[PDB]
Amino acid sequence: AVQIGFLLFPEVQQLDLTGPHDVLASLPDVQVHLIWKEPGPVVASSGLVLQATTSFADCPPLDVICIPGGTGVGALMEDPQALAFIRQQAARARYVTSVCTGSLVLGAAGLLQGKRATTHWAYHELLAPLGAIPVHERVVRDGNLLTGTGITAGIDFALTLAAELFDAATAQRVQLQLEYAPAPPFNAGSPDTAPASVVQQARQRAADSLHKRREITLRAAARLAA
Amino acid sequence: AVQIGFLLFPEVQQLDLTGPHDVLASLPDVQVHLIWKEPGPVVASSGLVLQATTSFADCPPLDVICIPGGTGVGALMEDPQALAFIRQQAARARYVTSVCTGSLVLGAAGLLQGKRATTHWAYHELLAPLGAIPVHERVVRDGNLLTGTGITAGIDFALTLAAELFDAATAQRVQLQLEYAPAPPFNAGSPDTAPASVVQQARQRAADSLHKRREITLRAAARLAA
Repeated sequence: AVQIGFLLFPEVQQLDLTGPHDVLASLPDVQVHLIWKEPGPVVASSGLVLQATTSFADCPPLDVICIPGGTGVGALMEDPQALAFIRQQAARARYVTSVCTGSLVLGAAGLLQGKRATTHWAYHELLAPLGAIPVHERVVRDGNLLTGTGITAGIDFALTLAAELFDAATAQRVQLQLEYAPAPPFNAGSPDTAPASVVQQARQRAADSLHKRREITLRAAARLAA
Repeated sequence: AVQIGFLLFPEVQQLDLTGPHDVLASLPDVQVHLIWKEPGPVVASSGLVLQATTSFADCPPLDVICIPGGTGVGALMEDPQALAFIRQQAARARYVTSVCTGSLVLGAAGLLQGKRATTHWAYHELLAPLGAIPVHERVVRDGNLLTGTGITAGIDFALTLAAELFDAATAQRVQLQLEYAPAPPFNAGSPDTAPASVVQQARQRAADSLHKRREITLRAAARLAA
């Protein structure tokens, strides 16, 4: 059975995780884990309560690891237990993946040094201090590393993983079974397509978080420099 | 505060619910409820454990009600307590919505009689016996009823709801904050675009479920005829 693991942490953006989870859990001969320091409840940033299924110590060796984003990323970037677990699993995983600001956690773990990567548009300036080559594309692959932008990036890249782990017909069948054919009613999902007034509002609302994450990123980078 | 409620039932397809939940929970002055017979754990069809936040009896009057789909729809189509709750809330709700096979629950509750509606492609033949006018479109509106197809239909129609409950700029801001701009790597999300061999495999895998749901639908229709 292919072993797929998602990191589940307090203040996660739950859709970053629950999207790819439901897609990948539809595949045959896959076991999906929700990993935290111990099994039990973990509260997402919206208040939705999820349940971790395994601890770091009990998690099997993973074929795919996926790091979601969310408000809670800031704490995770300075959590030595979580970062050590990610490094351990990434050493042998076939795919190391992240959604949105989850790539900042990969960066804090040292796994983006010299690698092309993306992250959420409002935090993109934090990639270079973590050693990455920043790329403004929705899905960026570099070897076995996949980083994606958008709350549903993991749905799309889960179909790519399905095709590579199994075959294209299997990925197509899952897509059809889920009737997955999105059609957003607005075209404001990128700072390059949204109205300038909307971009301003979104930037202003992220400013305090960006300021705090600049400070955290510099401390994380100092640890990588040691 | 706008009151938004999702029905959370055993064997729900969790992404049908968790997608719109995360979008709508991003809006100001919204309270989101996960409703079942009592608060506590409810297991989705993948094994993911969610937590209902309120009972039928304690749920406030809702402005938006949303019925997700999943394997568990068959039991819900003959659950008189759940159907009565849906009818009660639908009487005063500004929007009555469903994702995928959730529209079959609205049908069993009598809320599709004479109404245009859609559902998952493999179960679409079950709409007419429930009194609906079947429509093969991804989102179908009839008055205050919205039915959508696809595991992520609720993400897209949540942006429409945001624009109507608030304004277009608010919906655009949420879309940008979530960097929501999907781009599936395959084009097999409809029986009209997938390869014929894939459609066959998907149809065969749904056949037992369709057979069981034909039986349930006929009993539900008999209750509506009384």
